Amino acid sequence: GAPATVTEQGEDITSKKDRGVLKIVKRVGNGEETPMIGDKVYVHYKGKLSNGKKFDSSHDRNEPFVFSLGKGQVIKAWDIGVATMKKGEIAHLLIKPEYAYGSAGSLPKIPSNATLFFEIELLDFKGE
Ligand SMILES: COc1cc([C@@H](C(=O)N2CCCC[C@H]2C(=O)OCc2cnn(C)c2)C2CCCCC2)cc(OC)c1OC
Repeated sequence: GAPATVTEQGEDITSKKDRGVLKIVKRVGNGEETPMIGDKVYVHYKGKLSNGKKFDSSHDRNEPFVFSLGKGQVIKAWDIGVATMKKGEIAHLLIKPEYAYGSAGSLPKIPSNATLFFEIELLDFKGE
């Protein structure tokens, strides 16, 4: 399914080239502009453990998920990944534990050493 496709075909968008954050563009966005650190960003997303034991959606409250980019308000893989996206874009990310919740995890919700998968739609981004 979606996670395996990203494993075998996804682009490694880490600085370190450690395959910690892999990305496939599923729908192309508008213009050339991607968000800057500190930009207010607006998304819709679905996410899951790659196990599939826990699943999560902004769609399951009909209201976009909003955060300031590059401030570590979200896991590192999102600050990396959403920074590569254009307004209108839909992307898939597959994320190793080092760029998500690590060896500590986030119990009881996220186990130790969990791999995560997200589908993300970048709706909009606005300056600080
Ligand atoms: C551990 O707590 C939670 C985790 C999650 C889900 C998750 O991992 N994310 C949610 C969207 C942004 C990326 C990432 C994250 O940075 O989340 C921490 C967080 C949430 N709100 N803010 C501002 C930052 C998980 C959920 C299980 C399936 C895999 C993704 C969502 C949470 O609540 C909606 C959450 O509780 C706070």
